[PDB]
Amino acid sequence: LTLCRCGESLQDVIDRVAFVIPPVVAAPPSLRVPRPPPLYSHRMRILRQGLREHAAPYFQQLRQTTAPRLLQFPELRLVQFDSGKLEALAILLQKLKSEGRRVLILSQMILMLDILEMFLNFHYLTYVRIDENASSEQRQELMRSFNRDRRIFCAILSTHSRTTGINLVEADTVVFYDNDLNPVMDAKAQEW
Amino acid sequence: RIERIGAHSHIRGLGLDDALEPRQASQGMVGQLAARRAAGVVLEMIREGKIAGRAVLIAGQPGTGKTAIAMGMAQALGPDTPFTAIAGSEIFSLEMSKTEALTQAFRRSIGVRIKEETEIIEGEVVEIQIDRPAKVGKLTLKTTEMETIYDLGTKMIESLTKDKVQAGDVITIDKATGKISKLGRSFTRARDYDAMGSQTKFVQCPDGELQKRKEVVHTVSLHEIDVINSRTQGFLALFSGDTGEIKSEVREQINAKVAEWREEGKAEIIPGVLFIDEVHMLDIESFSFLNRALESDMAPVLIMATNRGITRIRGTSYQSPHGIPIDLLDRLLIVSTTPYSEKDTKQILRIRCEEEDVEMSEDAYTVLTRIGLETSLRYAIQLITAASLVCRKRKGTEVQVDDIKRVYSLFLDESRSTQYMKEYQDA
Amino acid sequence: TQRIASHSHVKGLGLDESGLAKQAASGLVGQENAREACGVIVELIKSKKMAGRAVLLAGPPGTGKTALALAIAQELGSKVPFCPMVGSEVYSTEIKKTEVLMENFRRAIGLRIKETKEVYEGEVTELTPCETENPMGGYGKTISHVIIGLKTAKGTKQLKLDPSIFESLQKERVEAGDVIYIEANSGAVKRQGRCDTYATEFDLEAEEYVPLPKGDVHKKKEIIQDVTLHDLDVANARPQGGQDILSMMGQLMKPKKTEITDKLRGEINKVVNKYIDQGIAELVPGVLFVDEVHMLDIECFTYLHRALESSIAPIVIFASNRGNCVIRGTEDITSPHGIPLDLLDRVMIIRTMLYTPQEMKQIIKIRAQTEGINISEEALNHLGEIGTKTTLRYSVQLLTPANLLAKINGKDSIEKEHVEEISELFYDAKSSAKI
Amino acid sequence: TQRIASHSHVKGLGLDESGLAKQAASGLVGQENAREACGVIVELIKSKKMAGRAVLLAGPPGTGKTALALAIAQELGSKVPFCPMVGSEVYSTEIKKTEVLMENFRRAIGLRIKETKEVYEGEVTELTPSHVIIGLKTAKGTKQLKLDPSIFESLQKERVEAGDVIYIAVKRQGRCDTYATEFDLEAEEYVPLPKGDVHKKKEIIQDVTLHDLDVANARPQGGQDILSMMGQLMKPKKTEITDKLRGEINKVVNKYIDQGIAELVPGVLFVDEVHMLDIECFTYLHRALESSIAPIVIFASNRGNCVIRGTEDITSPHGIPLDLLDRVMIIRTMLYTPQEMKQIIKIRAQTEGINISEEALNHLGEIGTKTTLRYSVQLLTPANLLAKINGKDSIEKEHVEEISELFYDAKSSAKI
Amino acid sequence: QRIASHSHVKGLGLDESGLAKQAASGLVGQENAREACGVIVELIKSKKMAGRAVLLAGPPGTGKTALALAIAQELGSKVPFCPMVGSEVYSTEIKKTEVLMENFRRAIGLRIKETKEVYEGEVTELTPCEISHVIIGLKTAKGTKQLKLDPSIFESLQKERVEAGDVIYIEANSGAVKRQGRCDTYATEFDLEAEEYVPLPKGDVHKKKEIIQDVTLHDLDVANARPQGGQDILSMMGQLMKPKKTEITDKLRGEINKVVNKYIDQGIAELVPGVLFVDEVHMLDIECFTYLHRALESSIAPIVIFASNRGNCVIRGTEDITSPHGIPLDLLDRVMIIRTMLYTPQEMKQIIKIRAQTEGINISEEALNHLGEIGTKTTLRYSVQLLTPANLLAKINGKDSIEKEHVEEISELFYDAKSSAKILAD
Ligand SMILES: Nc1ncnc2c1ncn2[C@@H]1O[C@H](COP(=O)(O)OP(=O)(O)O)[C@@H](O)[C@H]1O
Ligand SMILES: Nc1ncnc2c1ncn2[C@@H]1O[C@H](COP(=O)(O)OP(=O)(O)O)[C@@H](O)[C@H]1O
Ligand SMILES: Nc1ncnc2c1ncn2[C@@H]1O[C@H](COP(=O)(O)OP(=O)(O)O)[C@@H](O)[C@H]1O
Ligand SMILES: Nc1ncnc2c1ncn2[C@@H]1O[C@H](COP(=O)(O)OP(=O)(O)O)[C@@H](O)[C@H]1O
Repeated sequence: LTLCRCGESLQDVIDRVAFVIPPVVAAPPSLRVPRPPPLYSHRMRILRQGLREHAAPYFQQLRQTTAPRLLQFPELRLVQFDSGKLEALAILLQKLKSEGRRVLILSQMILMLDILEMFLNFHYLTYVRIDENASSEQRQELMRSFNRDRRIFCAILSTHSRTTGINLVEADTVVFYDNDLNPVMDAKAQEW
Repeated sequence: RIERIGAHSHIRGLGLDDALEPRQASQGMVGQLAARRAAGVVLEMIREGKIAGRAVLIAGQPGTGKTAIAMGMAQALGPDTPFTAIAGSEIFSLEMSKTEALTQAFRRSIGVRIKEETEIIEGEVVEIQIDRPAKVGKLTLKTTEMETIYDLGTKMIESLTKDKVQAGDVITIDKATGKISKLGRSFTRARDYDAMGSQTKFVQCPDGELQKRKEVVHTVSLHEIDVINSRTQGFLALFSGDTGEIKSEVREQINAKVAEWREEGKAEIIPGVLFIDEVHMLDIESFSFLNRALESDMAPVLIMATNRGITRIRGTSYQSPHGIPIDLLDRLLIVSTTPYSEKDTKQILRIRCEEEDVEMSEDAYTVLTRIGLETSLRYAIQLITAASLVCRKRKGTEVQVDDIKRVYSLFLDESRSTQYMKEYQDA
Repeated sequence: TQRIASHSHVKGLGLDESGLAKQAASGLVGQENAREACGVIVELIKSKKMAGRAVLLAGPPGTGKTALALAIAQELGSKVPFCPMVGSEVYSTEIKKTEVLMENFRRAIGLRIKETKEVYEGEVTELTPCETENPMGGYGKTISHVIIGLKTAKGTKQLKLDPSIFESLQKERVEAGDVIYIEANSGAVKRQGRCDTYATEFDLEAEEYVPLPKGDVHKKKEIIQDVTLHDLDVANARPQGGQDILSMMGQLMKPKKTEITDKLRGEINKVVNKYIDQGIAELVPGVLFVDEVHMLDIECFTYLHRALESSIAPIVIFASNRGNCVIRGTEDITSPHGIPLDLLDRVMIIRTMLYTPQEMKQIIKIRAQTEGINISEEALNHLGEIGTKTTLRYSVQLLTPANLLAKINGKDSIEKEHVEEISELFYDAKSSAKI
Repeated sequence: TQRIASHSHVKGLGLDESGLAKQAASGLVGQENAREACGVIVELIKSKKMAGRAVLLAGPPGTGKTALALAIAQELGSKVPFCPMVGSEVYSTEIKKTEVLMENFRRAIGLRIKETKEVYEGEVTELTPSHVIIGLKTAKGTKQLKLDPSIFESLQKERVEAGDVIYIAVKRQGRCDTYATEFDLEAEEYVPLPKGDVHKKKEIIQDVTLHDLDVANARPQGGQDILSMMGQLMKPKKTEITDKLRGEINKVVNKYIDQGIAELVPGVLFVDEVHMLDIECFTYLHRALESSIAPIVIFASNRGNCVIRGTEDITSPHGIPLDLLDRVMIIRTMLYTPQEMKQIIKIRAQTEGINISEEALNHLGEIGTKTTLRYSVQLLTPANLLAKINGKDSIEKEHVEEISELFYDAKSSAKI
Repeated sequence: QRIASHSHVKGLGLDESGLAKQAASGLVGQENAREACGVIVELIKSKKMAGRAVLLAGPPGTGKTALALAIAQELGSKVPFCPMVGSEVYSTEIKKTEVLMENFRRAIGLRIKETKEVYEGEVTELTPCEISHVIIGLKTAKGTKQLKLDPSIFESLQKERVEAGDVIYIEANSGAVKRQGRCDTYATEFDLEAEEYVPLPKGDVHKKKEIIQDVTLHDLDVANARPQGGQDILSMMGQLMKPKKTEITDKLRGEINKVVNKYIDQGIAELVPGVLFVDEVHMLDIECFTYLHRALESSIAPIVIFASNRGNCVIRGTEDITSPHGIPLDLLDRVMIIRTMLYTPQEMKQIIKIRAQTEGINISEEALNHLGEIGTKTTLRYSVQLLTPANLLAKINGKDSIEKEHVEEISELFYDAKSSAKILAD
């Protein structure tokens, strides 16, 4: 029969085991290895025969080998929870998608662009990022791919490039995530 | 639905008022206003959970309702809060030390409600056209207010092939992992196949096409340590008691990550209760451990019951009240249960009869209350059952005096057993 | 092989329709009040309304406590389970005492689980009637239905099954002429094997040819399986299916009987209730006869008088033979019947008086009858007299040896001389005490 | 909020610049000589020069020896490990008792090691194979790594579009590449392309204890040979041998130290309830304390002259034999006075979040000096709940009176 | 040689007529116990009786263990002799009765007579034909030939990584192993391969010799207590409990006895019952004595020698029953008791001189007298222990032999049980 393995009402056991895995081994080393400068042929042959015998039943595969955990990466939730700006952005994007309007996210730091990328991936919102690294023609190609493609929801810009290549707008919704208050940057930014 | 009424089934909560004022008879309890008010206030403290490591000792003569008030508190606490009931002799395991069993029992009555944001797409599969090469596929989900077609990927197509999903099936696909979860069907299957007959489930939510922030609160106890001690944990979480895991890197690390989750809003701690019935059976080492284990922040509320006065502590020679060392006994506060009077006994017997669905005359109630005040209460309930059975056999409607008096001679009490025991059967 | 046991004459409490007691009570004689109490408690059990109730069969040795216990057990019938246990069995070196007690309690509880499955079988004649391509799309070649010509011993019946099953058909070697095991709802095909009609004597192969099915193609097989709650506990305890469990060294130690309360209670109880209220199973609480209860440690009684408090605990029939004795595991703590005074308050004591010499004679005679050996009046009187002198169980043991002595001496019936000679060849402990 | 504990009110010894024990500070109150001795002990610990020393905080019940040791731990800091232990913890059914105490001594010691880990991250562009020439692509550039066969992945780990992060000794399939536009609905979830360079070395200053390395080298779980997986397949256990305990471990730790790779961090081991240990534990502690590698141990005994467990024949002071009781310094804590009792009650009420009136505080102090201080401490919360139910924000004398009437102390229950 | 406590005991010291000499073969005095030992040793050599028991009872330091070692030496290594101690029975993974039965089985030995022959051959000549028939070449330092083998041997051979120019041993009945190199691997100048090479073997290509392997029934039991390896059942890892909990007697030990009897009737095996010397018998529990007085009654039990140092006392596990020699009257009876008497001062001095001669220490006349006096004062063992440091100090001081000064100084330096107890009253 099927059991819950815990106090929760109903949930997939796989999800149960995957949710709660805080601890990783403190300091697991490799196995010990005797080092006799001479290695007698008898013992080495016996060990090779044993290894061959143990490798023969490979049809099991040990079900992924159940290898230990040694990384414990941080949860993706923390990207949003770490900043209220990202929670407000999540609420705004959910509202806009319920309304069907695309969104144009404007940020100043490329690291903030990567943060926004991870955030949208946490929210599964398809996006197209246009930054300074991409050449003018590459920026125009990215903008063309964003345009006429209703499957792309968000567009992320750096606000530091010229951005004179953009031609058409999709939903007429912009979100100024960051404010610079710089002499020339903000002016031309808001202008275009 | 088929679960027989036990010895403590008559009680179904701790009768209390808005101001915590105890009542004469309510929720299956009778009399004992002091201990019942103590139970109510300790239950309020439990449901508060602001303080940790509090202990209460329920003392009194046998038959005073210690286990009764314990089960009443357990019931009044209700679900969503763990209540680990255990006997003093259960900590003695041949695969785990006493201290380890006590740690397991303490961490077992502590819960963490883990919040998880989910994004599930649901609807009616109008078209599941899949092009198998032996790669391409499209799913047409339909709702009561909108429709949408989704181009399926190779892995998604394979997953759909795993869990057979025919047209008209109500499914809830998780956009995070793509797990196929079928809930039912919206209509029959062509009315022509001479097989596969079932019932039709209601239509899906109108906005079920894409649920954005479906919040599911996964509740799990701090016994999750079993998930880490070994690569294969189900064996330990289900049957295997040989869980002598390493205390370091497991207890401390799990507690640290639980604190991190509480600080980051992922989960919230809900301390439960640990009820050790007949705690006097614990060895002095177990009491010494409870002395220190009761000081941790994750310590649940430790309710204990003792049916003795001055008695020797197990594992030593010297005696202490309630069989508990002076240290732990002084740490906790004791709730004494006063014996029940004749009226309370009669009312408890009547409540039990109502629970057993048995009826008896007034003279029967009187004589049975007399017998119970003389011998005991539990013996009075045994006589209730025996007389009800004798009446059923006699084809009567209610139990009269002639049935209780008959079963009184048919079944003997320990007081009369020891009287007839003068035949020196053995020693 | 009849293999007559020690005391098999007992067949039931033998109570009259009114519930009173009689002499010829289906093998067991005497013990009127005790047999009436046994009838009351067996009526209770049959009612299946109360749980966690215990009864104590206190009485001096030789009163036939185990006899009346087996009598009430037989009266209950093989329908409800009856798990006999002795206090010594609780002492286990691999599993704690309280968990053994809980496992025994679970065993005492029964559960009948029904299972009805509509399955179709018979020799297959596969054929796909060509149908126009999907009318919603373009043209081409499709299959809207797949007809399978299941032929059974009674006749033939073609089934126009769903076309999606065609994958299963091709998966297994389902060729025209073999027996397939179809499922109504699931639809999965499980080929049983070719028909024996094609099993030519010159073809060397086994497990591949099976006889034709007898009966209609559509068969609604109704099967009932009675398994105690402990069986389900054990089944859900250990794993099955891959996971490198085939190892010998690190896995052959199957005795992991250690069990936790979370799995025992909780999920198992909930699924049992779901099967009950849904109509898939019927709960059948049995009885747990625990003889030599005085042999249990105080750590066992302290858990018993807590498990009996549970609503799921079954009926327990304790049978203590000792008198006032120190509780095991305690420091000179004398209590009646070797049981703590706290547990005796939760058990109904059924007192059993000593058998009257006439009852001794009746028991000896009925045991001789069960054994199948005739005994003369004088021999029976001498047996009764010696059973009155010493323990009664000594006399019943003098029947078979006296019977063999008589048969070897050339006579059939057991004469007084035979029992007299056996009493000198074999004697009891009371006489052996003369060291 | 964080739920209150029994000793969450103590924040430290609260001593002056010269060690003078103030009447009340840092949550503690009274026990000036004891807190000065504890200041000297924490100075010893910070010295990191002596090894194997121990102290016994023997005193009457309720004096706060446990709270005192916890305040000591807090004052020392989180860096230096502080391992709490109960006397009953030594009794185990799978590991030898003296060996339990040994592993406790070991875990009590800390070790801060520095290591540089090379991490390989990026979307897998090529997965052609023993040695596998994998191709990782990132925002910076692409590199074809000549990775070893031991890292060859068994699970899906798609040859293309799979985001993988590897470090030298296991691989983690972070997520699928950002191809969310290729399909409208796919089971796989996506993450952005890693912006960091493929090959990067980061120095992590990880803090671990010596017992971690001990138990890890005891039953390692690394490597890839099938024999390893079969060994660690089931039934982990304990009882590391002494040859592996000492010897290789100490040598490698000293190597890391003298080479600047690691830094030793001596810790503390608080063996509470030492009064109920067997004579074998004491006999092993004799040689444990007499070791140049044993850490500082703080004992907290409560019994007086009683029979030592395991012998049930001979009695000794504090339930500890004289030969051992002399090896450990004695800290004599005195009982609190009614004034100090009321002061600590007020401190706990302030920490516990309970407002108590003057008359209520006086009644609590009286009940404390009469029955027990901890009894009144326990009665604190019930009185607050009673006040809440009655609608009173602050506790009054009547509330504590009713509470005491409901709950009977141990002494009163014994009188009955 | 690392002289031990019982090295000078190289025999029992009986003459041709059977009488015990006053001092011979390292033993001194104790004529009655030596005669009993020389009688029981002949009893053992008879190989006809079974389960007969002996008890070397006597005060401490009387040489009961010395007499046991003398019996063992006189018997010779051809028969098993299991030195056993009572404390050894208290095993944690095997029950005491089972450990005792395993020791009893070890005390029985059998010699397996077998004539094995080899078919060493060259691998370079490997030329199979049909996988159904294979031929291998023979090239040794004394001859060259060729053999014809069953394809099963070819399979077992190719299983090994054979290479041209290797020396392979092929047994006529079963088995095969590889020896790499025959003065050709180092010739090509290719580096090592984690293994050592060997030149071509001398002698004829086909060799035959008589084999006699001394194996005991316990070895057979241990070998049959496992699957023997081979297929996937060969799974073997660390912590394997080779000394398994127990092994049934009727279906496992009985089969071993049956096969041994069969091979003995066939003349292939020869039984040689040994001796089981259980020292410190008083340490065994009463539940051990009760099974011991019954197991030694079986038709297969070997001769068991006992030695109880302490006299009458409470039996182990009883705490109330007291019997002489710490052995219950049940087991005490049926066991031939050999009383050992105390040594006289002259016998003590003679034993000291023999110990000095054996260990190489040289003592003077007055030194020997003083050492014997110190011995008879407290015990002979104290003098035996002081003998070594006496010569050690003598060497340190530049003296070759021991003198009165050195013995007196070393006696004052150290202390004995009597002296220690005398000063322990402080
Ligand atoms: N207040 C009460 N109301 C109803 N039944 C009670 C009460 N107190 C005791 N009993 C009955 O007395 C018997 C034993 O008393 P219990 O409730 O276990 O208290 P204790 O633990 O002191 O024995 C039980 O069968 C229980 O039903
Ligand atoms: N009333 C009876 N009628 C016939 N035989 C009886 C009766 N009572 C006891 N016996 C006999 O007594 C023997 C054992 O009785 P048992 O149930 O073991 O009592 P106890 O367990 O107290 O010794 C049985 O073999 C049975 O034949
Ligand atoms: N010096 C102190 N200052 C403040 N509170 C104290 C002090 N000493 C003890 N306490 C209090 O007394 C209670 C019990 O002290 P504890 O450490 O358990 O004493 P012991 O160590 O003797 O058991 C603690 O909850 C703590 O609040
Ligand atoms: N007959 C003897 N001749 C010479 N040396 C002896 C003789 N008997 C005993 N010894 C010596 O005395 C010592 C006594 O040792 P041991 O036999 O163990 O004494 P016990 O009689 O207590 O077993 C032995 O080391 C042995 O060398």
